Amino acid sequence: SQSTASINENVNEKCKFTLPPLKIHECNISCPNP
Amino acid sequence: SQSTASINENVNEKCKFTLPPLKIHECNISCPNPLPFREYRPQTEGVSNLVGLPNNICLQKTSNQILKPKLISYTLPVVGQSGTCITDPLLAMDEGYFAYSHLERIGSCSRGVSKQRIIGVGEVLDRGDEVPSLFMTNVWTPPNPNTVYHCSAVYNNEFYYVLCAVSTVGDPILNSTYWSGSLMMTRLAVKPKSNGGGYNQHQLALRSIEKGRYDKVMPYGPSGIKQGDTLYFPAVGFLVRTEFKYNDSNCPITKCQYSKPENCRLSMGIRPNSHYILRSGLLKYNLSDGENPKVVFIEISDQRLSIGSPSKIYDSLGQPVFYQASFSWDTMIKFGDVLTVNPLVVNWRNNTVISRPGQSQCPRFNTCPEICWEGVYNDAFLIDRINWISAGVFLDSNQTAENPVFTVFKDNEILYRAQLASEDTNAQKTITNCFLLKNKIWCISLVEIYDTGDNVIRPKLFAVKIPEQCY
Amino acid sequence: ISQSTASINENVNEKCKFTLPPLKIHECNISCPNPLPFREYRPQTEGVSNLVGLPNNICLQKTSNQILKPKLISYTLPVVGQSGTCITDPLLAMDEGYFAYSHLERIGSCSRGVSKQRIIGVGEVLDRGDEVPSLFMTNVWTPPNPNTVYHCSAVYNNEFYYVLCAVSTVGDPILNSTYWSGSLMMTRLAVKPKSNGGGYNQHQLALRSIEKGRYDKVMPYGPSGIKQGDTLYFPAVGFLVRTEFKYNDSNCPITKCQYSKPENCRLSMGIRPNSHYILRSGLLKYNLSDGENPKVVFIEISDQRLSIGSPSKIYDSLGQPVFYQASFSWDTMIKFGDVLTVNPLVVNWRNNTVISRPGQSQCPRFNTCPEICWEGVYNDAFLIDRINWISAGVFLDSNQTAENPVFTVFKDNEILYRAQLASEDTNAQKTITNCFLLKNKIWCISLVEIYDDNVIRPKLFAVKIPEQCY
Amino acid sequence: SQSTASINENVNEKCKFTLPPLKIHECNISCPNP
Amino acid sequence: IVLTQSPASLAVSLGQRATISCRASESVHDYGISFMNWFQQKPGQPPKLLIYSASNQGSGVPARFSGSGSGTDFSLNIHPMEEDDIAMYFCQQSKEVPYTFGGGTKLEIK
Amino acid sequence: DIVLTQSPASLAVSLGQRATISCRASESVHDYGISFMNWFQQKPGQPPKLLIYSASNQGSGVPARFSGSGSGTDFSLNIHPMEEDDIAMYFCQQSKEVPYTFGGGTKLEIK
Amino acid sequence: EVKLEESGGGLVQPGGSMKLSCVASGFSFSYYWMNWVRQSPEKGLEWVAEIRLKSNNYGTHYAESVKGRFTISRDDSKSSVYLQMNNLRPEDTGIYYCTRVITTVFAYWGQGTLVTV
Amino acid sequence: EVKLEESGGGLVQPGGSMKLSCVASGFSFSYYWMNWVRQSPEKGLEWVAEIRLKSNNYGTHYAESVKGRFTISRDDSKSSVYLQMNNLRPEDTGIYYCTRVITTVFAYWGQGTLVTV
Ligand SMILES: *[C@@H]1O[C@H](CO[C@@H]2O[C@@H](C)[C@@H](O)[C@@H](O)[C@@H]2O)[C@@H](O[C@@H]2O[C@H](CO)[C@@H](O)[C@H](O)[C@H]2NC(C)=O)[C@H](O)[C@H]1NC(C)=O
Ligand SMILES: *[C@@H]1O[C@H](CO[C@@H]2O[C@@H](C)[C@@H](O)[C@@H](O)[C@@H]2O)[C@@H](O[C@@H]2O[C@H](CO)[C@@H](O)[C@H](O)[C@H]2NC(C)=O)[C@H](O)[C@H]1NC(C)=O
Ligand SMILES: *[C@@H]1O[C@H](CO)[C@@H](O[C@@H]2O[C@H](CO)[C@@H](O)[C@H](O)[C@H]2NC(C)=O)[C@H](O)[C@H]1NC(C)=O
Ligand SMILES: *[C@@H]1O[C@H](CO)[C@@H](O[C@@H]2O[C@H](CO)[C@@H](O)[C@H](O)[C@H]2NC(C)=O)[C@H](O)[C@H]1NC(C)=O
Ligand SMILES: *[C@@H]1O[C@H](CO)[C@@H](O[C@@H]2O[C@H](CO)[C@@H](O)[C@H](O)[C@H]2NC(C)=O)[C@H](O)[C@H]1NC(C)=O
Ligand SMILES: *[C@@H]1O[C@H](CO)[C@@H](O[C@@H]2O[C@H](CO)[C@@H](O)[C@H](O)[C@H]2NC(C)=O)[C@H](O)[C@H]1NC(C)=O
Ligand SMILES: *[C@@H]1O[C@H](CO)[C@@H](O[C@@H]2O[C@H](CO)[C@@H](O)[C@H](O)[C@H]2NC(C)=O)[C@H](O)[C@H]1NC(C)=O
Ligand SMILES: *[C@@H]1O[C@H](CO)[C@@H](O[C@@H]2O[C@H](CO)[C@@H](O)[C@H](O)[C@H]2NC(C)=O)[C@H](O)[C@H]1NC(C)=O
Ligand SMILES: *[C@@H]1O[C@H](CO)[C@@H](O[C@@H]2O[C@H](CO)[C@@H](O)[C@H](O)[C@H]2NC(C)=O)[C@H](O)[C@H]1NC(C)=O
Ligand SMILES: *[C@@H]1O[C@H](CO)[C@@H](O[C@@H]2O[C@H](CO)[C@@H](O)[C@H](O)[C@H]2NC(C)=O)[C@H](O)[C@H]1NC(C)=O
Ligand SMILES: *[C@@H]1O[C@H](CO)[C@@H](O[C@@H]2O[C@H](CO)[C@@H](O)[C@H](O)[C@H]2NC(C)=O)[C@H](O)[C@H]1NC(C)=O
Ligand SMILES: *[C@@H]1O[C@H](CO)[C@@H](O[C@@H]2O[C@H](CO)[C@@H](O)[C@H](O)[C@H]2NC(C)=O)[C@H](O)[C@H]1NC(C)=O
Ligand SMILES: *[C@@H]1O[C@H](CO)[C@@H](O[C@@H]2O[C@H](CO)[C@@H](O)[C@H](O)[C@H]2NC(C)=O)[C@H](O)[C@H]1NC(C)=O
Ligand SMILES: *[C@@H]1O[C@H](CO)[C@@H](O)[C@H](O)[C@H]1NC(C)=O
Repeated sequence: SQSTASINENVNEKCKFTLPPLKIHECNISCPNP
Repeated sequence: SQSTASINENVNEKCKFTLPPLKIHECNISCPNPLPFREYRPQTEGVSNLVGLPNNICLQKTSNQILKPKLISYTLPVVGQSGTCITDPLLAMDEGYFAYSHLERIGSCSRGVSKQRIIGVGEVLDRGDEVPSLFMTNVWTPPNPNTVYHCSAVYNNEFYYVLCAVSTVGDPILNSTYWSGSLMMTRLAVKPKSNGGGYNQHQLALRSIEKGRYDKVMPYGPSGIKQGDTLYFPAVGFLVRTEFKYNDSNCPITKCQYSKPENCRLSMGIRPNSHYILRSGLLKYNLSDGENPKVVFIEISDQRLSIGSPSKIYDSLGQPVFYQASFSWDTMIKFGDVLTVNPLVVNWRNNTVISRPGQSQCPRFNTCPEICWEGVYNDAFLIDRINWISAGVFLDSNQTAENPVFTVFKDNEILYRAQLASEDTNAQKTITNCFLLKNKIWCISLVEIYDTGDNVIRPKLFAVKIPEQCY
Repeated sequence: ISQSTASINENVNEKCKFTLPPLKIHECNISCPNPLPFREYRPQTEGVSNLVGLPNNICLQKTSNQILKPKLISYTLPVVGQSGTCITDPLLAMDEGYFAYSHLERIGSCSRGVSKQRIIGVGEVLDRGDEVPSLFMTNVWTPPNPNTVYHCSAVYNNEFYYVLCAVSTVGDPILNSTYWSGSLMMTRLAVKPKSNGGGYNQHQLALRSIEKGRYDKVMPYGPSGIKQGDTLYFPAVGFLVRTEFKYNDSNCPITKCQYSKPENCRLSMGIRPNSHYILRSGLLKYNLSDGENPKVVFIEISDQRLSIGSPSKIYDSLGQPVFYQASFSWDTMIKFGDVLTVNPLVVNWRNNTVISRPGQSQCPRFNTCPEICWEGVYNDAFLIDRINWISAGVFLDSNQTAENPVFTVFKDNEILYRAQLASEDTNAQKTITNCFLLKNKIWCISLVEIYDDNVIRPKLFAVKIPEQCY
Repeated sequence: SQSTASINENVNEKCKFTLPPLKIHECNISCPNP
Repeated sequence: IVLTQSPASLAVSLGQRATISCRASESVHDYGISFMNWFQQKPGQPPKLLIYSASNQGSGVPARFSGSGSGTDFSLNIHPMEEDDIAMYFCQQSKEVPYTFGGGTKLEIK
Repeated sequence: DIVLTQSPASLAVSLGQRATISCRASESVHDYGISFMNWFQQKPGQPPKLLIYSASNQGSGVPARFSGSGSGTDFSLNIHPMEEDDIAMYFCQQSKEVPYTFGGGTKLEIK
Repeated sequence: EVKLEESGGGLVQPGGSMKLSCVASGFSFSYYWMNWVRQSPEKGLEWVAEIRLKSNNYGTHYAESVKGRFTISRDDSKSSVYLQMNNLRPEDTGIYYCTRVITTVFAYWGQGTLVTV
Repeated sequence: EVKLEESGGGLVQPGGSMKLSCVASGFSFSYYWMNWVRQSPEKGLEWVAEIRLKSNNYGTHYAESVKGRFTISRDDSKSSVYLQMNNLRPEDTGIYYCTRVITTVFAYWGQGTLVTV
């Protein structure tokens, strides 16, 4: 049963999106982590 | 089987994504040093304050094209990028030095995305042909351009102190009920050294603020004055409307058909039913208080009381002169000699010829109480203290903000003027600072011209020589 | 089951691996309240750029209308000095929105004065807010000894401005060429300096290997050069031993001149009839990718209208290098034209019969007959249109003396229009012209030595070239 | 096997990477997919 | 970009003015420049550049010829007409590739 | 000390005519590009009123009728046309140096 | 509205002393230089004494003819200027005016107080 | 004197091929863009192809009617431009001109070579 539970966990812990670093012309945007 | 359903649901809820709205009032922005080196110049002469001399000027009325405005280089002469806009400028001058700042935005001008804020100082020098120009020597930038608002500057003892409001809720004027009330001060050297973090660009925390009965106070105006070791910045206090003690019987609703006695009170807020009411005044910062000096708010007296607005206090021809922008129903230029600095009492000039443009609600030359919040900051610098002649750039239209004109005037007369742009050119804020170059009076006027047609929208810097002969 | 489990685990992390580079907001679509016109983002065209690729509109007709209206921007360079000084040997180079400028400041009357400072610096050419292209100098280098740096020439390449100078402890290396060591030095200045850049901002490059071919010594000699990829070409002059010079006097243009000899056009190649060294123009090629401490290679100019090596300029205009050579010889018609080949250097000199320059007693303006002289000034020209071969520049509209600088636009056989920069009786000498686009319009900046203080001081005139003669 | 297929199909269908529009305060920034 | 010229054929008395118009389906303007060229072709000869960039005179082209226009509205103006102006005149768009020519206007003398 | 001489000692000008009063300084009052020469109009029973300052600046509450000019050591007050209310002692003042000095005054009357 | 009002005049015998006082209103007294000028038909107008600002360390200047006998002082909190005249001489007879100086110019004058010795 | 001289013309039946060659002289060939333009009674002047510089990686552009059939190339050392025309159709009949482009303008034209299909 743990193998199945692992799949569920693997998706949410491994596959996730956060916004990228951003730039405006030659100038860097650096934000706090969520 | 149920465990399969669980996995599919978890994938659809967590794998699929969108992102939160970005909040840059918390996020830092770091741009390349805007001025890694000072512009090379061979030790030329500077300018002095317009104090102590009975300079010759044309003080007669004339229709001649007597004024011949020059357009000079931008304070920070770098190439703007297509798509950017420079807004909310500051320009201050004292003893040959200037302080300057601007906010650089992407997209729209008034409501775009800020990428950086420039705050810096420099020298006002003869550029080489007996025309003054602004040479930047020291530029500081905050790490977060979306938290610095409404800066004002005062020069003192080779440092130029810049007092700014700090806000994580946006413009403190509009979101005043959620503003933290925090202020910060930056001390920039006007003669930088090769090193020394505490000398060239020192930041001060303002831990103690004496607001009196005001809930919040903030800098609100391009520049201030010094008196010895004490700095006085233009400022506005936020008083709870219900704590405002005002007699409606003192509202000048005479010679009016459409007025109400309440208009003078309601018009002092941004909105007729706003929480806070805005009062003009000064923020006093005494450099000899100790290791951690306090900021003290000085309210302006109620003679011709109106809404707190961008203001300026400057030293001209021996005495401080206070200017308050006409952002309410009284559209006549409101400025005059400061009789007392603390409390602040101003002998407002009874000027009937200079007035700001507005909406149809409070149009140029309106002197009747009405409820509105609108106007532009178009100051006037005193150039003759005997005839009380002042000069500055005013917009010349009734219900629009356009046609910037450099005008030299008396309380009840306009002596002469020149256009700085075409008749239909849009313009907003103007800042006029006059000084002596080789003992002649020059005025540098920063004008926010919005010539949509092309390039990059920037303020333009005009250098206008005040003529001696009316010919 | 466990194999299927593993398959799913791999499937999801392999399929949704989505890391990505930072977003470029400046190369994106931003929509705000009260927006500005979007137009099109096309960087590096928004400021000052070279005259390349566009059929710009300029007036191509002759007129007496005052359509050229020069703006004085002399305040942009450190040429203010003081009443006690004189400025000599000016240099001004421009390329892709950047410039290099140099001058030597001497105390007292400069001809016999004492050097105080040799200044070499770089910066940007831009609209600084006055709607006139101005020079913004930020990076300045000064040598430990101002009396050794001579005849500098600048070439822009990859955000650096390379300045090749002669080093001499015997004074002007042309006048004392028999005692000159032949040593050159290379200075590399960043056009956009960094704080605490160190060698990034100012670097000295040793030149320990010079390929002179048959020449004894070679020297940089001209305001500016060109770049072709990784290789810089500086204007230069080679010093050949006179007795080695191969020239047939029978090819001397003595035809229709009864006051000359077949020998004059050969003798005039030196700075006097018996000069040990004979001077010939060419280029110094410096290849930035040819290993470390790369060699300098001298390329001599071909023998077409051959004249004494003189300050020359090679510049990129409208897609092709154009070579200009000052006339210090008897052939006083303006000598410039397309470069057919860079190495060897072959120039298709234009048959220009309207532009010339003042001389003195021997080789006066419009002289085309061989004589013995070494006289004249550098009066440049810059190409602004290839279809009609329209060039612009400042020439001295005089005969016997160097005076009356006039900015003019011309064709090989016609002068189309002009503007006087200084009065007729105002003395002037060296003039350098660099044209470029600003806001898609053609502007030319002319650096002109004009006499004031009783000294010569450079002045800069920013001239817009008009679309129509109105 | 039906369940295994179901999960892989759901992942292949829903776990796509596109770049959503970026909102800053009140400005809409729409960039092309990386 | 489609170019239409008119009149397709002109008959012009000597000493008189003639105008050849050119209609662009799309603006040929960019970089402050209208990319409109004109060519003159005589029997037995290749096309000769007559005008370029709408108004630039052209190499070796006499004042007898002039051009004007912007955007999508262009014209070639010949005055006074001479016998040596019997030629086919072409309108060319050079803003972008593919480059295009108009149908060609034939101008004769009456 | 800089001393001033005014002349003529007295004037008689018909109404509608020009009245001119001159000053000469023993030393230039020019400095900073400014000529520090002032004029005052004193009517009987009243304090002096600033009439002209810095050689040519008209002053406050002064009509177009009054103008002045000069530089260095040579200055003048030009009243034109003269009116019946211009009957006064006109004093010429030097303000470049300490002590400050005045001329003896020129009394202007009418005929 | 700038008002300068002198007081303390009158008749004082030679060898005696007098103190004049000018009360100023309608302006920022502390920022302006104040001067005394005296008038006598025999001499016309002549400058007597000047008192500078606190920021100038209250520097004073006197006409040579009164130097050492007169003292000029200020009391900014009362908006006033004082002239202390000791060892008075008949030569000091005249009308003493209080003036305000704006950019070196004696723009404002009081009505004046008569001093007779 | 600038000259462009076309050759390689002649009569080729439909489905065949021809190679045109432009010899360039009098100018610095390696710095200029070269183009081919064809002329016919039916179409007047029709642009065929463009070849950019080495610095542009010899980029090419073709009219859609010839794109995929024609190839344009250069040899800078030989100062020449070639046009390889494959799969010729009756539509291609006309005069092919070699031109030199100066800042986007077809300033110089050769005499042209006749291609009959
Ligand atoms: C711009 O407005 C002025 C002022 O108009 C008056 O004051 C306004 C606040 C509002 O109350 C108006 O209705 C008033 O008329 C105009 O100048 C006035 O013109 C009238 C004649 O129409 C004249 O009687 C007034 O005395 C003038 N007042 C002044 C100060 O000049 C002016 O004409 C308007 N200009 C434009 C373009 O609208
Ligand atoms: C400047 O010189 C030109 C040219 O003079 C001729 O060529 C010289 C090289 C030299 O050989 C002179 O002695 C020659 O006279 C003068 O222009 C000429 O003027 C004459 C009329 O006297 C005319 O016949 C020529 O065709 C003109 N040639 C040209 C090229 O214009 C010019 O007048 C002189 N200017 C001054 C101020 O002296
Ligand atoms: C934005 O810049 C400021 C200034 O550098 C950062 O403030 C520092 O934060 C660290 C956190 O570990 C503290 O130790 C420092 O003392 C802070 N500096 C000062 C002057 O107070 C801030 O964290 C940055 N914000 C982001 C998102 O990077
Ligand atoms: C924005 O971030 C980039 C890196 O992603 C910075 O560029 C680097 O700067 C260091 C020196 O501090 C160099 O050693 C690296 O080689 C640079 N990398 C690249 C790709 O250029 C850049 O300087 C930052 N911008 C600002 C304003 O700080
Ligand atoms: C003043 O600032 C506060 C704090 O940021 C704003 O309150 C937020 O408003 C947004 C809606 O625009 C909500 O989604 C947030 O949850 C609110 N945050 C908090 C802490 O209340 C407020 O709207 C701003 N007011 C004005 C007029 O700008
Ligand atoms: C508001 O001002 C009015 C006018 O000054 C005040 O009314 C006067 O009050 C005094 C007594 O103090 C009476 O003698 C006057 O006759 C009144 N005048 C009028 C026109 O009524 C009024 O009391 C003030 N109100 C407040 C709250 O201050
Ligand atoms: C600024 O602060 C200084 C220091 O506290 C003030 O100077 C003191 O003033 C008190 C009251 O008159 C004196 O008793 C002290 O002896 C003064 N100290 C010194 C060192 O002078 C100064 O007055 C304050 N200035 C302002 C405008 O508030
Ligand atoms: C403008 O006019 C007002 C009157 O409407 C003047 O007000 C005076 O101000 C002084 C203080 O400076 C008071 O002592 C007076 O009592 C006020 N007078 C009145 C009638 O209220 C004002 O001074 C004038 N402005 C100028 C520069 O003179
Ligand atoms: C930025 O995008 C938002 C949507 O995410 C726009 O807001 C919508 O505007 C339409 C206008 O027809 C309304 O019907 C929607 O109800 C609005 N949506 C929301 C959530 O309010 C917004 O106007 C865009 N702003 C800019 C400057 O482009
Ligand atoms: C050319 O260079 C030579 C060598 O330096 C110069 O000749 C020297 O002049 C100094 C005086 O300044 C003498 O003391 C040396 O003995 C001389 N050496 C030789 C070899 O002659 C010469 O003067 C220079 N000529 C010019 C025009 O500068
Ligand atoms: C500058 O020097 C480089 C390096 O030698 C030259 O490039 C090489 O040239 C040789 C021929 O001598 C070729 O065999 C190499 O394959 C070339 N290198 C590369 C990467 O292609 C370069 O041509 C020289 N520049 C100039 C203008 O001559
Ligand atoms: C100026 O005229 C001369 C003729 O006097 C032209 O000379 C030709 O130059 C080319 C290029 O070097 C040679 O290949 C020819 O052989 C030369 N012809 C003759 C007759 O000598 C020169 O080209 C003309 N200048 C220009 C720009 O066209
Ligand atoms: C930015 O705006 C431009 C329009 O100004 C967009 O251009 C469109 O591009 C698509 C292809 O993806 C074409 O089918 C449309 O016809 C184009 N629009 C117009 C008016 O021509 C561009 O795609 C936008 N870019 C982003 C990232 O949103
Ligand atoms: C010089 O040129 C002439 C004329 O062509 C020729 O006869 C003679 O042999 C040549 N001499 C030399 C050394 O080349």
